[PDB]
Amino acid sequence: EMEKEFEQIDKSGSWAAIYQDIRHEASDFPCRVAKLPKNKNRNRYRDVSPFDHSRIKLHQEDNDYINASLIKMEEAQRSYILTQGPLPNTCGHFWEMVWEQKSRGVVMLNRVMEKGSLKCAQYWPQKEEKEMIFEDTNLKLTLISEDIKTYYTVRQLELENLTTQETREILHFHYTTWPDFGVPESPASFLNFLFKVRESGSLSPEHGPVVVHCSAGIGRSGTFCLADTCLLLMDKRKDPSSVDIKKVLLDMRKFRMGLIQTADQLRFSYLAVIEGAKFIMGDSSVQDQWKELSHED
Ligand SMILES: O=C(O)C(=O)Nc1sc2c(c1C(=O)O)CCNC2
Repeated sequence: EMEKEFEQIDKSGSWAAIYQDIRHEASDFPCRVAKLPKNKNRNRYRDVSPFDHSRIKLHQEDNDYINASLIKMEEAQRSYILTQGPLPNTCGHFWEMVWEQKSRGVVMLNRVMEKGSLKCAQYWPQKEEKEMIFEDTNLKLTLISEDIKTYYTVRQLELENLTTQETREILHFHYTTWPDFGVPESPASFLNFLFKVRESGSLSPEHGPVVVHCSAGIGRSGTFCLADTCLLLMDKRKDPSSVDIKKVLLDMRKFRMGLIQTADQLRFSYLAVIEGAKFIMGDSSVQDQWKELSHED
């Protein structure tokens, strides 16, 4: 059981060793496209790059590079795209990828400003009447509506391909109280937000992969995706003891580096999956309890 393991870990105080053990074993694949000179201004952090094998390519002939990867979880049957916070020159490339990849949802786990720095571009419109036009990739993006809770906001955005005039509805789920290099305030408020995303349909396999990002696309995003996948794996089998969280994380780290950036975020994932297991295993009433606990209103 993950729960007995949690207890050993905690008792022996060795979250840091455990986490280091994962970092040591994580895969190392080339990121030669990321490191081409021409892409330097497409990467927010010099030490966070997409592997070549899993990177998302833009369907453009000029330069197909974006800092983004496809995390394809075979067994679980779920994929995600993990990407950094768009830069002021790659917001057009971001929405290009959303369009071409056919995603329905975008999960934003950071604020634009954190720890006194600009962690991400303001890449979506904040009022209905001031849409965004991304001229390099020839897309218009409009705020259609927004559901502001205390700790997250859900926006419906309309993405127009200005060439064909085709239009798509994207949902944006903005978690605003999860600190960089930090954890959510409680398992309940994170699980409540995760289940908002699920219930919206955006993780349905009839859509392209959901796009998940934080500032670097690895720490907060890794934590979110690990919890989601572990819960889905246990759902498929109705067998919580078959799920091995660290092994799930190593498999995700085959497709992007650095997933989960600190030992406490690893700790947090166990908490989130252990609590989430209650819902998976047939008490849906816990979902209402999460909602109340997270004071969403
Ligand atoms: O946004 C996150 O959750 C995350 O992984 N952020 C990261 S991972 C990372 C950095 C940051 C950052 O935001 O400064 C700075 C460069 N080193 C690795």
